[PDB]
Amino acid sequence: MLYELIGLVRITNSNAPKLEAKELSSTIGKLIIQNRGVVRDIVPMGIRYLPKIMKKDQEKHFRAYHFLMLFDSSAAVQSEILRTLKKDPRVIRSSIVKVDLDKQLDRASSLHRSLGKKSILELVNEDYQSI
Amino acid sequence: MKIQTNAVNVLQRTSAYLKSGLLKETPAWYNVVASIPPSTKFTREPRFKNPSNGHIIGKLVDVTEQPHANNKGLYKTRPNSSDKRVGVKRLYRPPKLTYVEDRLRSLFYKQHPWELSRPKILVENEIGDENYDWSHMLQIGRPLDGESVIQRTMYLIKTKQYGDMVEAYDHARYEFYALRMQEETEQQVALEEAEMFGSLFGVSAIEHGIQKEQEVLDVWEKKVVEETELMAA
Amino acid sequence: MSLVKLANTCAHLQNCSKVRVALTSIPYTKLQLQFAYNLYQQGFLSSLQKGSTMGPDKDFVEVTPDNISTRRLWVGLKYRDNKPVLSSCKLISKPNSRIHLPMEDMKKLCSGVTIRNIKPLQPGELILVRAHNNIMDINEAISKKLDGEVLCRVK
RNA sequence: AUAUGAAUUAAUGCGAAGUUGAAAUACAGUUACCGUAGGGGAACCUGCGGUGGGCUUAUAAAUAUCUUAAAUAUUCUUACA
RNA sequence: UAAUGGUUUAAAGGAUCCGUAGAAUGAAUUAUAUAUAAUUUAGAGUUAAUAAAAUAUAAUUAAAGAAUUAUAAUAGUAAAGAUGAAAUAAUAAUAAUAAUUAUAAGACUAAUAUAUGUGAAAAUAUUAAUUAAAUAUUAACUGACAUUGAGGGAUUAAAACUAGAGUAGCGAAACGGAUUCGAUACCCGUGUAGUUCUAGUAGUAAACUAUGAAUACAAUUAUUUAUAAUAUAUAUAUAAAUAAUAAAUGAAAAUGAAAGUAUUCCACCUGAAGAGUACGUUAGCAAUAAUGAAACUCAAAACAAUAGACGGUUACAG
RNA sequence: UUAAGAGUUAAACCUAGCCAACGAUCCAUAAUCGAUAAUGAAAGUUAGAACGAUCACGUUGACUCUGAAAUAUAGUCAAUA
RNA sequence: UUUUAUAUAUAUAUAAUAAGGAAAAGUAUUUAUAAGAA
Ligand SMILES: [Mg+2]
Ligand SMILES: [Mg+2]
Ligand SMILES: [Mg+2]
Ligand SMILES: [Mg+2]
Ligand SMILES: [Mg+2]
Ligand SMILES: [Mg+2]
Ligand SMILES: [Mg+2]
Ligand SMILES: [Mg+2]
Ligand SMILES: [Mg+2]
Ligand SMILES: [Mg+2]
Ligand SMILES: [Mg+2]
Ligand SMILES: [Mg+2]
Ligand SMILES: [Mg+2]
Ligand SMILES: [Mg+2]
Ligand SMILES: [Mg+2]
Ligand SMILES: [Mg+2]
Ligand SMILES: [Mg+2]
Ligand SMILES: [Mg+2]
Ligand SMILES: [Mg+2]
Ligand SMILES: [Mg+2]
Ligand SMILES: [Mg+2]
Ligand SMILES: [Mg+2]
Ligand SMILES: [Mg+2]
Ligand SMILES: [Mg+2]
Ligand SMILES: [Mg+2]
Ligand SMILES: [Mg+2]
Ligand SMILES: [Mg+2]
Ligand SMILES: [Mg+2]
Ligand SMILES: [Mg+2]
Ligand SMILES: [Mg+2]
Ligand SMILES: [Mg+2]
Ligand SMILES: [Mg+2]
Ligand SMILES: [Mg+2]
Ligand SMILES: [Mg+2]
Ligand SMILES: [Mg+2]
Ligand SMILES: [Mg+2]
Repeated sequence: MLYELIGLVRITNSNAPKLEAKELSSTIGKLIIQNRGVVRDIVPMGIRYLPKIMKKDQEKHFRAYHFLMLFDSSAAVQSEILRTLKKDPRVIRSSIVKVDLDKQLDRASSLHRSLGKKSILELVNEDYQSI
Repeated sequence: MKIQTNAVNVLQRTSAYLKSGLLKETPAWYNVVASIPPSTKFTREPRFKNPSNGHIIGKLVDVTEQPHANNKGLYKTRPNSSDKRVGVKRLYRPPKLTYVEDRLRSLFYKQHPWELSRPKILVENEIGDENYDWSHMLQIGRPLDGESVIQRTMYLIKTKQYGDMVEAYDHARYEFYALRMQEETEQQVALEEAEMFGSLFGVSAIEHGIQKEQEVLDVWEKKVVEETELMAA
Repeated sequence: MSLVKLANTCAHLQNCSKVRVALTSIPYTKLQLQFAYNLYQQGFLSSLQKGSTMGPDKDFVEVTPDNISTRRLWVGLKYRDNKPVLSSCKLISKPNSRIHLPMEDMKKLCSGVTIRNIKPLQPGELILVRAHNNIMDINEAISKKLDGEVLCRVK
C-alpha cells in the first residue's frame, strides 16, 4: 500500500535546520526498507512557521521543517512507523494517508499530483521510456 | 384539464332539446354543424419519423443483423439493458427538428461577427413566391446575407460540384467577399460623386453620434455635480 | 399463461384509454397474443402489430430465442364519439382465486344468474374463457361445450 | 379441578345541586404531546430525548440606450400586382 | 335490514429488517395428459473489466482543536455575580471580579452544512489508518434459483437498573433565595443521581412520511443530482431526488408517480368511556415489557371543511 | 380372545416414537340431522317443538346367563328412595 | 418498394424504373332480482 507521510520536524539548532529532518528521514526509510518496504519518494518541503505555537511534550514550537515521504509498505509496519513518530520528540506533527493504487500502479505525491504530474514517470519525464 | 365532452356535442344536446319539445325553433347553426361534424377524437398520436433529418424512430437492430464484430471487437450475442426498455415516450414526444444549416450559420456569424450588425427582417413577405436558382449568390427579391452563403454551400454540395462541406463553404465565402467588396465600393464612390456634384448633407453618422453623446453627457454632468455635492456632506 | 401478466395488461390498457394514446405495447406471448386477437375480433382494438421494444416491426422478423426478450405486440386503441371503445378491462379469475366453470354454469352466468359471485354477463360486454390453452369468448366456449377457466371482462 | 357463598378488600361507572385549582383549547400567558425518571394527595412541576399534531406563519440594498416624425407609417374593402 | 369495508388526518401499517412454514402467490416456448418433462432468458443472482472521492455507514485503533472549570503565580483595586427588580445558611479586604501567563481534568466537535448523502431502522458530518458493506455500464455465466412472510431471529433513541472506573460543564431529587392571596411552579444559588467509558439487563418513543413490502403501467413542466456521449456549445440524451401540477382518487384537507389504474403477501381496525385498566401467564436484578378482558353508563363520540366570535394574534394605513 | 382387523382387552419381547399456534391436551357447553320449521334476493343464519332418520337412556354404577345380536326396562351385587 | 445502370474497393455511393380497379336484384321465450328511515 502506498502511504504519504507528512512530518513536521522541530528545528532546535539554528545553524543547521536540516540535520534533524535528515536523521528522521534516515530512521523512517531504514524501517520501511528493512520491513519489506519501498521508499518511492522523499520531497523536501521547506522551513515554515507553524500556524500556532504548537506544543509537544513540554517544548513549545513556533516553526518547523516540513517534509514528505511517499512509501509503499504494509499496514502493520505503517502503524509501527506512526507509533514511532508519535512518541518521538523530534516529530511535532505527523500524518499518514493512503494513496490508492487500484487503477494505476505508480502515483506521485499529493504535491506533484496537485501541480498536474499524476505519476512519477511524468515527474522524471518521458524519453526512451517506450522500451 | 379533462377532455371536455360538452363543447363538441352541442348538436346532440340541441337535437334532444328540439325532439323533446323543450326548444321549438331549430338554431341557425344546427344544419351547418350537422353538415360539418366536429372532430371528436383527442388522441396522442405516435410519431415514427423525424421530418427535419429523416431519422427513423422506433427501430431496434436485432442480434442477427450483426454477423460481424463492432468497433471494440465484440460480437453482439444478447440484447443489452438499453435495448430491453420500452420506448413509447420516444414515439409520443414531439421530435426535435435539426438542420445542417444551423451549424454553418453558427460558424458564419462566428467568423464574421460584424455581419450580425447588418439588420435583418423576419417578416416573411411570401415564402411560396420564392423562385431562386442558386448557381449564383445574388437573388432578386432577396438581400445579400450569410444565409445566401449557406444556401450556396448546400447547392454546391447537392450538385456535387465540391465534395466536402468545408470546400463549398469556402467557395461561397469568397463569392460573398467579392460581392460585398463591390457593394462597399459602390457606396463609397456614390458618396464621393454626390460631394463632387454639389450635394449638401445636413448631418452625418459621426455628428449624429456626437450629438447623442452630448445630450447624454450633459445629463451626466448635472447628475455627477449634484451627486458629488450630495456625497461630500 | 401468467394471470399476473394478463392483469398487468388489463391495467395498462385501462391507463392507455384514460390518457387516450393511439398505440400501446404489451408483452409478446401466446396468451397475450390470443387475448389481444379476441379483443380485436370483437372490435375493441383497431390493429395488431408485431414489433420490438422500440416500435412496430418495419420488416417481418422471425421470432427466435435470441430476440424473444425484446419482442412486443403493439395494439391500436379505438376512441369513437369522444369515448374510448375499450373503457374497462378486468379479471374474473384472479391468481389468488381462480374460477373454472363447467359449461352449464357458464350458460347460467350468461343468462343473468350470478355464479360464484361473478356478475352476470352484461349486454355490450365480453367475457373470455380459456379452454385447453385456447382463449375464446364465453359464447363460443358454450357452443363448443367446453368447461373452462373464466378469465376477464371487457365492456 | 369444576362451581356455589363469604367477614376483609382493589378498582371503576352514573347522577342532584354545588365546591375547589387555572392544567388544555389563542403565543392559553412556562409551545403542546409521546416514552421514561423523580417530586407531589391530585391537577400538575421538573430533568432527559423525540415529534409538529408551532413557527413554509416564508414576500426588494433601488436606477436602462442612437436614424431619417412622414410628399413616406397611420389612411386602404377583393383591388391591383 | 351495508362490509358489491377500511388503516395520512375519523378505529386501525408491526420501531426496523432478515428469514422458516404457508394446506400463500409467481417468468417464456413446445409436447403429453389441471400438472409434469424438455428447452429459453425479460425476473432474481454469480464472476470479472471499465468509470467514479464508491469520501459518507459499522467496529477498532491512533490523533487534532476552540472553549469551560479548578488550582498556582503576576500585577492591580473595591466591589463582583444574577435578575423584570432583587436576594440567597457556603463571592470578595484571607485582596475578590476582570486582565496576562503556567498546570490538570474530563466532556464536546464552529465554519463547510443541505442529513445533500450513507445506514434495514435506531442513527450518523473534527482528522488519520485497519477490516467489512454499499454505485453505474459493458462482457461472460446460472436458468425462475423469485415476492411476501405467521411463529422465530437480530438491531433498536431517551429514560432506567446491575458492576467497575470517571465526574469539567449541564442537571431530576433535595436544600435555600425570590414572586405570589397561596408557590406546593415558572426566575435565582448550592447542587445528589444521571449525562461519559468499559462489560451487561431491558426492548419501550409523536421509534412519524402519523403513509408495510414487491411487481406492471400511468400526462407534463421546472430545477438539480449521477452517468453516457457529441462538437463552453449541442438550452444534448438516459436515470434518480426535489417542487408544482393534468387525469385519477378522496368526506374533504389533500395525494400525485402514490393516497392513481391493477396483481400478490403480511400486520392491524369494528361506537365513547370503563382501558391498555384489572386478573392470570411469560421474561427481567428491579423499574417494568409482552399478552389482555368483562360488567356497568350513554346516545353519543370523532374527522375535514364553512361562517362567525375570541386571542396577554401579526402587519399595513389612516 | 372374536365370525372377523387393530395396543380393543390380557401376556411377552423390541424400536422411540405419536399429536400440536391451520390450535394439541385440558375445561365449559351440547343429543345429531333432513327433501322438517323460521328468515333472507341469495350465500347463509337460527331451531332441532311438531313430521321423518340416527344415537343414547328407562332411578345410579359394575359385572353375569341366555342369545346371532344385551354390560338388556332381564339377573346378581352394591348406591339412593 | 423492387430491379437494373455507371463508378469505386462479394460489397459501397449516386441515377432511372411502381405490378395491387372489384361494379347487379332477391334470398318472442332475454331469464335472477338486494329500497331504507330518525
Ligand atoms: Mg392555563
Ligand atoms: Mg401552557
Ligand atoms: Mg422542586
Ligand atoms: Mg426519530
Ligand atoms: Mg399551537
Ligand atoms: Mg401547520
Ligand atoms: Mg349482506
Ligand atoms: Mg388514527
Ligand atoms: Mg412504519
Ligand atoms: Mg459542523
Ligand atoms: Mg422478506
Ligand atoms: Mg439523538
Ligand atoms: Mg454505575
Ligand atoms: Mg457528574
Ligand atoms: Mg447550573
Ligand atoms: Mg401554573
Ligand atoms: Mg433550580
Ligand atoms: Mg443511561
Ligand atoms: Mg440487549
Ligand atoms: Mg410503556
Ligand atoms: Mg408501541
Ligand atoms: Mg404506530
Ligand atoms: Mg382515506
Ligand atoms: Mg403493563
Ligand atoms: Mg394383535
Ligand atoms: Mg389405547
Ligand atoms: Mg403389554
Ligand atoms: Mg383447543
Ligand atoms: Mg345435555
Ligand atoms: Mg342429550
Ligand atoms: Mg323432533
Ligand atoms: Mg345446535
Ligand atoms: Mg313433547
Ligand atoms: Mg340400557
Ligand atoms: Mg343403566
Ligand atoms: Mg322417574
